Amino acid sequence: RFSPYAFNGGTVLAIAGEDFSIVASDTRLSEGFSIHTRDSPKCYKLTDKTVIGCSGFHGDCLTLTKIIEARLKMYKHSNNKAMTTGAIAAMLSTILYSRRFFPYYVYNIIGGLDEEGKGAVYSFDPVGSYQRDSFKAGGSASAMLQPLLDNQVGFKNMQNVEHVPLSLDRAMRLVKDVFISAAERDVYTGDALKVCIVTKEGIRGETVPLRKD
Amino acid sequence: TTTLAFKFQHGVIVAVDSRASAGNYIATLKVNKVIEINPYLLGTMSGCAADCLYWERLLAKECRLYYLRNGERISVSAASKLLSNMMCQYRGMGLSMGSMICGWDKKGPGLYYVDENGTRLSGNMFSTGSGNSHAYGVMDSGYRPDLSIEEAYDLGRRAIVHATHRDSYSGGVVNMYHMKEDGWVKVESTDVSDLMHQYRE
Amino acid sequence: YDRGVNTFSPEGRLFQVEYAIEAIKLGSTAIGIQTSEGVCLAVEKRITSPLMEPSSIEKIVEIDAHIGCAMSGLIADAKTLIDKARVETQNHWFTYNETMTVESVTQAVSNLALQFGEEDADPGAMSRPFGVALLFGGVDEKGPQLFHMDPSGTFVQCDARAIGSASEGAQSSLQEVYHKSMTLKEAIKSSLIILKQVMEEKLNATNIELATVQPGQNFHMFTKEELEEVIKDI
Amino acid sequence: SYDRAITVFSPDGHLFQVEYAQEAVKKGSTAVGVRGKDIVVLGVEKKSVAKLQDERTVRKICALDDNVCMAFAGLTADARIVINRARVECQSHRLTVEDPVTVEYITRYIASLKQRYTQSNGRRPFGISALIVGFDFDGTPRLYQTDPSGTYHAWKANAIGRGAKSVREFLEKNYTDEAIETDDLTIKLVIKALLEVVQSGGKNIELAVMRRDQPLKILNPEEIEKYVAEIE
Amino acid sequence: NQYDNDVTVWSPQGRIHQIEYAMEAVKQGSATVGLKSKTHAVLVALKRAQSELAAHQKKILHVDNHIGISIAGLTADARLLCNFMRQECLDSRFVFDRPLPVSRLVSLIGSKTQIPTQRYGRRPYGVGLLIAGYDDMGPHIFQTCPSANYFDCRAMSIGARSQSARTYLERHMSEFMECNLNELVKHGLRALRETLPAEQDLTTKNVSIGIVGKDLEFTIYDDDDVSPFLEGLEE
Amino acid sequence: MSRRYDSRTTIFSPEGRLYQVEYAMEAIGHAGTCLGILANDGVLLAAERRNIHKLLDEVFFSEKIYKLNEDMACSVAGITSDANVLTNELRLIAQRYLLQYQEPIPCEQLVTALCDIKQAYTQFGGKRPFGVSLLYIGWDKHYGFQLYQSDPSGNYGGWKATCIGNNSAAAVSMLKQDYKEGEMTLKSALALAIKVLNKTMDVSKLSAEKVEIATLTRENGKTVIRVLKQKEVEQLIKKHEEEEAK
Amino acid sequence: MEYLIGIQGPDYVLVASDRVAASNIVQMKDDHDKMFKMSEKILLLCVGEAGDTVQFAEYIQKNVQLYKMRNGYELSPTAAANFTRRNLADYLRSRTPYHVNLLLAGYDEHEGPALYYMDYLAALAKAPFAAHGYGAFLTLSILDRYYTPTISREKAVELLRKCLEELQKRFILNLPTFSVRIIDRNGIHDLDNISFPK
Amino acid sequence: TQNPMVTGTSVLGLKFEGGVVIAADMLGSYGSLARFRNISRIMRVNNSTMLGASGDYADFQYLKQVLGQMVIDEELLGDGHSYSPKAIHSWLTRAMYSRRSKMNPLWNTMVIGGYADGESFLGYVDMLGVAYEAPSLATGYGAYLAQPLLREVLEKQPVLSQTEARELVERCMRVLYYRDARSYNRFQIATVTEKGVEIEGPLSAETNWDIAHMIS
Amino acid sequence: TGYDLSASTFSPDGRVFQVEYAMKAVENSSTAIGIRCKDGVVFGVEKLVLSKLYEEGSNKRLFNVDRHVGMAVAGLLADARSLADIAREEASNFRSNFGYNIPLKHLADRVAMYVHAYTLYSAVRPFGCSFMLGSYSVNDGAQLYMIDPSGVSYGYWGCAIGKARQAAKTEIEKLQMKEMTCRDVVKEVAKIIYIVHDEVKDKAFELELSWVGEITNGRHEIVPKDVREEAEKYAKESLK
Repeated sequence: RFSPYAFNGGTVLAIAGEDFSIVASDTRLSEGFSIHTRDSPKCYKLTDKTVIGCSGFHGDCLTLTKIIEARLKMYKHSNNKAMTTGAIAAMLSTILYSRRFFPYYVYNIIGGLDEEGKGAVYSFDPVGSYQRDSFKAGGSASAMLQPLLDNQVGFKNMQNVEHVPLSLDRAMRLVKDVFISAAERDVYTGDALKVCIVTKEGIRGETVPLRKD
Repeated sequence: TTTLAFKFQHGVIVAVDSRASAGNYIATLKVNKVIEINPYLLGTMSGCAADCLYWERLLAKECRLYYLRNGERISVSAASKLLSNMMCQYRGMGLSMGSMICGWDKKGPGLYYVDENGTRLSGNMFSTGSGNSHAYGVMDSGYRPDLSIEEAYDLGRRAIVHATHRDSYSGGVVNMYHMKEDGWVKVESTDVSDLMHQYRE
Repeated sequence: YDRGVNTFSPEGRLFQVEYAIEAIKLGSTAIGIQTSEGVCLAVEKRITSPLMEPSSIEKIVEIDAHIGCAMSGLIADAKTLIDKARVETQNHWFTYNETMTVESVTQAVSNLALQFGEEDADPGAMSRPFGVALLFGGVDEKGPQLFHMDPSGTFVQCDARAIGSASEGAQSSLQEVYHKSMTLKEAIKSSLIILKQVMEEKLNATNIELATVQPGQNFHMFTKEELEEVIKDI
Repeated sequence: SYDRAITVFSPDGHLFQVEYAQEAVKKGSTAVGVRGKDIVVLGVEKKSVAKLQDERTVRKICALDDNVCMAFAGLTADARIVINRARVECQSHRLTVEDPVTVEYITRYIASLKQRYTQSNGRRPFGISALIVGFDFDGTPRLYQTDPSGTYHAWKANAIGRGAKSVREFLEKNYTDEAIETDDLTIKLVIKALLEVVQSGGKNIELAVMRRDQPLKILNPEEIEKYVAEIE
Repeated sequence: NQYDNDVTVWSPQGRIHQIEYAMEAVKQGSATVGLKSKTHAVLVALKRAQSELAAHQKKILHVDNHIGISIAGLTADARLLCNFMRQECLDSRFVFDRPLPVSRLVSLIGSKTQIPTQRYGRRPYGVGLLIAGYDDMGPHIFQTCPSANYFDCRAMSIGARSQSARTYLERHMSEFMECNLNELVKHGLRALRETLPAEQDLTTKNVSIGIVGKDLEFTIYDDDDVSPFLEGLEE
Repeated sequence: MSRRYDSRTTIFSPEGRLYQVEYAMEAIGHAGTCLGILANDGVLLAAERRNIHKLLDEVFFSEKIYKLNEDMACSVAGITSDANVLTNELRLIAQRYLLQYQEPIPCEQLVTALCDIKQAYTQFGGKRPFGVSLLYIGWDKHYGFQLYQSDPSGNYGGWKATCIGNNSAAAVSMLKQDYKEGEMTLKSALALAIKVLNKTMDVSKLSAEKVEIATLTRENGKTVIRVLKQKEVEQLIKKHEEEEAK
Repeated sequence: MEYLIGIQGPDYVLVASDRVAASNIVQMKDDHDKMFKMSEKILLLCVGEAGDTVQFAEYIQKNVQLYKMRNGYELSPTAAANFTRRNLADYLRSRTPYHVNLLLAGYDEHEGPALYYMDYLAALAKAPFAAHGYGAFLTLSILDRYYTPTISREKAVELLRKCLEELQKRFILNLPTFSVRIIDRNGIHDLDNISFPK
Repeated sequence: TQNPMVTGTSVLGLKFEGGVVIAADMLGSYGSLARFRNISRIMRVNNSTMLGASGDYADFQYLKQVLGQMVIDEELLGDGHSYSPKAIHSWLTRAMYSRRSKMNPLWNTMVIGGYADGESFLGYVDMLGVAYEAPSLATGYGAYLAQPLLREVLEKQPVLSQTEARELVERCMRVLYYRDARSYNRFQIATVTEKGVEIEGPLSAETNWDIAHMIS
Repeated sequence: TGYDLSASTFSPDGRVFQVEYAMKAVENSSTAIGIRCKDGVVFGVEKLVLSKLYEEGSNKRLFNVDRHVGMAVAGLLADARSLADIAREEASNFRSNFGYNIPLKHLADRVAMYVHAYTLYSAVRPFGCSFMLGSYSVNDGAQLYMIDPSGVSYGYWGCAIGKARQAAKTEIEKLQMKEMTCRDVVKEVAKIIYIVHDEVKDKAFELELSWVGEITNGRHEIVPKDVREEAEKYAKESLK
């Protein structure tokens, strides 16, 4: 018959530091065993302080992004100000939920800085539940990324070790290395990398090379 | 997903764990299941995480509209009925939510259980979630209405601690919310694994 | 009577809107004032008989925790807007999970002012414009704010306003006594000093009501026990 | 359907349809009421009794719920509607809120109907002024009045309908705290209040009382006659 | 006297009186002007004060990043058109993923404001507009009316006593093309003062502007941002 | 929509009395005179006939006396046209009651159900009201025999003895004097209704063709609605005519 | 499944029900009261799907209470039975089917005692005694053997205790405690709750 | 559309220096049959953009008719605005998606070529709404066959001329004729440049079958 | 006395006034002409400049309904832009339904019916826009059809709509346009307009012209720069 959803792969990783929030994703867009194109950035920009990733069916990633960017302007025109990171989460929770009967298949991870200037990451589900966390992942490689962060970021399973808040200098190498580890062992990840760092100054996009196979 | 509540002399106590997983893979860990609604009203979370989280927000919206219109500070009994009536018009469409509504009204320490299909039950003791059965055992172990405050929390801890230990879809940290006449107050948030090796000596 | 509701006068103004503002002159005097530390609201109850209970007449309603209100003119027409304003404030808190600013509240109620019409409408459309003028006080991240609304749908930011039976007599003396940084307690006195003279019946604790809102404290209406100390300092 | 503006403004700002609707109340059957301590009393005068009428079907003092009753003065064809619309709201409230209906809650809904029919396309304003009475939880008596415009107030004592002015002139003087101490004098105050609208008559006076949790009780012509026997 | 009360009733002279009376609604409100160079297009609107105590109405509204409007007419009635224009500009970026052409957006207003003039029982929108926008064909200034007839203009003035402001724009027309960002705005600011009597001057409070150009999105300067343009212009 | 052609039927008068309702009552004022009397046993309806000619067939039924339900009936005074619309509505109302509750409709419930239809036309819709005012008879399991009189405004009420139509004011003044509460019997009620009409008839001699009587009694747990044939009607007249002299 | 029962005496209608509210493998609420009071002398007993019982039976309780306020007199137990049917019947073919099982128990000044049976397809039946649930198979047999039209309320409660204590032996579900009420000319009257302290 | 009647076949395209070339078979295919052997599956859209599609052909003439009105209605105003191939691409992405969300999709796969403002736009949409832009595209089994032939050249030579382009297109169409069951020998090569869309006549491929002797 | 208040009423003499009043809306509108020749159809319009502030080309009265169909309107331009948009819906519905070029004879019918539907009711007003439709086809030839506020359609060799008619309709009769070629017609069209145009009330205008015929291969176009300049100068040389 007709199967409306297909899995296009993709991987999203967010880390909320004290002064910074990093949202990174790969470029590979692939349906089935074939690669359509090796540049398809998952990271999309909403406001200056907010970057949203979309991992899932690519047609919903394109539609949902145009719906969000449409309601950013509906808010900015009505309220004469940009949406806060917490407001984008609460809105997109109701946007994803209005599809409850015919859901969007996507994994949204919103990250950036809140009113306090601190890294705020909101990870969603296709049905629109959301909760704040220091680090989240998504997509096919989400299962590989999370255990690595529980150790380095969370200092779990280590007795009598000091807890130092993660530094951006360590965070850059931490995001790059988990993908170098994930792109190897995952077939849906590779061919390039795009890191969008959200600080108080602005968004800085950095591209990293990954295994091409 | 394990959740429980019980009422006694000094009022209600609510206890949940933090874990919510999808399949064999644990999605998140510290997720807070208990939903705050009013100062003196407290909801819970069971079933689909997005469904009960959404519809409980409407109840938080309707309780506000009631208090603004009438100014009568809605009782726990009516707030339980609003959440059921909203879930009854979408019946058959696949909404899965459990829930419990706790609070202190003019009548007393009311506690209710509102379900996906409209089941509305007052009562002394309730538990929901996948590990609900494991909670009733420890709660029925000699809980009495005459327990003091400290003796009551020790039961709330020891119920979830043994509930998540037996259940693989339940775990994380125990969130305990005491209830009083004025409003709820958070007793503690404590890791299960750290309480296990306590009770294990 | 020969002239639809949507007919323009030769002067370029809608009749029914021109007539609606003529109905504000018959209302009750309501005086709002804005202050950097909060907003004060006072209104005359207009008790028509000793047997009437003053506690049942509330002309100052709470739209939300951070937003007050006031009304003049027809009180009946006010309930349609107030019950609509409360829904829009909660719709915002529900969707975007934040308190709707006083600016967006007026844009919600002001959109319903010109919705009146006869043909090409629904069963929920109105045959006449509202005969009520509202004053929304409130506090948001932009500080205390006070707005004005008329039947024409024009919302106007304001430092202070006077509406009801006498706007002219109150607006004349209000612009004078209102100076810059003047705080709440000074504004309350200046509000009553204006209000006590512009009414007819003498000032009593139950004869009029008073409201206020602060950035760190929710919208509050002074009870009779608190008003008896305030009318003592008049 | 028929959508056209009936109620519209005027060069003086007055609503003709709402003012002419209140003119229907200005000739009613006079209805009065007072508030006691634990008791509350309603009364109405009927000049239309030819002794051929059935007094039970013409009673203008009705009951919206167990805890709330009401009267009206105006065009009786319009009262059946509001009442049948109010009684639907009382039961839909107990379905929404397991608690009974507050006296104020049902007075709002009666007022919200008289509003919508003022501004709706191709409608007519109601010609009835309803006087609502009941006991809220904790047992405090409450007396309200509505208006064809949709404006509801509260009252300790009140009168509506034809001759409502002269009745208030008696009520305002003779309503004190030393009064309404006993259930009889509260009833004796209503009958004395109707003396201004007495035609040299009063066998036609209808009364009703409410006390605590007990339901509405209408006095027969015999019970009222005993209260009339004491004057001087 | 019988021909006046209805929109769909013609006259012996073939003139619709209600559409004429809806034109009077534009003359009942604050004057606005705008003009375009080879690059920028700038709207300058005079915010009217109900009193010195009350604040000023907002005469300039965002529509899209590249498009903005200056409303002169019934205030709450212009928010019906602005809400329509914002939906049309979002539907253009949602469908074609391109900025909506300004000559198209004004044509949709001509279709929306035409219907109430045609049908009985409805009133024509009493709001005149100046739509400033930038597209591949260059900046545009479009005037509309209550009659639904829209124009294509180098510079216009609508509102109360707008004829004098139009006369000013005609004399300097030849210079409008080479003006930079600052000088272009000054042309419009000199137009407003001509509309008002000499007893009133231009202030940071009562004057709002907006600017759309090649590399610059439409932006509204409220008060403190209006001062740098106000300074340097002799009155 | 061309308001010019709109007469505004639903608006109030300056004195607060609906025009189309008052003018409907003057249409009923010249219509056929009907009356009713409630006795200890049975209730009757005496309807005068204003259409009489040698060429009229008299094919159907009592001609202005209808039957709403097994337990109830009605007469009509007013426009003969609009009565057929109401009757078809009353017959739907009683049968919708019987559909849900599976019991005969009580008289109080049926009357107040129709007057809601007479309100919708007077309150809104812009359409003209009904020029038909009705009498009602019937029996129910609760309040016993019932006699109700509505109007074009929907204002009804119970009555022991009433009258409607032409010379309805002069008839009621006669009932108030003669009618005794609880002392009336159907045999003494029929003799009463004839004496009332014979004074209010515009044509004397009281022919059996003009006035026709319909009585309602309950026997063996069943309501019996009978229209007296012209034989028995004339018998009651002659018995009343001998009591005027002998 | 939940359990209902009713018995019609000459002057009275004796109804009883189980107080258990159960979900999955556990009993949530043991004191849950399934007896819904439509009017003074009219009760109602509804079991079925957990959500459909309270949702539907509250739509009836309001229509019955509304009728008494409109006309000044309450419905008779006969009219209240045929009204609950048509509502439950009209649902069936619509998009919101109700699954319920009803017992309408009432007393009337004239018709006297009445007891009505109803299934989820809205087929109304008037029986001297009736029961619902899986416990209706183990019970109605006992009612067949000891019931008589002349039974007295002293015997009826004693007869009711014979039936309800046999759900504790054969019937698999717990059902520890049973609510019991009786209706007479003086209205509803509660009776001592049958309780078997396991 | 569950089993579209008269499916198309692979559509090759690849952007070269200052232009875009699109090759498509002329064969309509009903089931496994080759039924309509002369059809134009490459539509000219305005001057500067070029469309050709795959999948259901009945849905291609519907879009041929709609886009015809879209472009013609645009020319009727004469405003000087012409849809850029990115607008034609983003418009189809919505049409494909809105039909999808209604569970009544147009079964089709389209490749939009164009050259505007010195920027060559080659673009791809899909039934489900999946859309992107790539230097080389193919549909159906072209993505499994001629796609690694195009990528293998573009990795070594990212810059191709107009003469090298058509030569590589002729080779890739030659491989499809060999390796694709529903392909056919006659095909159109339509090359859009600044001079405008020019659709070359039906062409063919010189084939070397001489390996048939080696297998023997 | 009240008979003219709505389009639903006949005068006691039988005339519908609200339709006759909509025609006077055209009589005050500017003059536009159109002409047929052997090769094709040519349009001309007097587009009055109300102010120098208006951009050249604004308020364009020549609409393109379809590729092969031109349009010229005289009347209230607000209603004209509605007709031109509705005439496009008919040409596009034709292209969708019948899949080829809409014949001008049929396109001047559907449109003249829509213009007519507003003279019947009392809930609408008649259009105040009179307009002509020319077209050319190799299998048809030069065709010109005028439509008026009442919905009457006639074919013409040449016509004048708007203010000046009898003056312009006499000047066209003198020349014989049947055997002439379009390239020689364009020069005569501009010659007629300047002779017809006299400046008393109004001030200035912008001459607009259109090609449809053999030269354009059936596609309706505005006259190109050089030819429009070539044609306008000839009318100025022939002015005196």
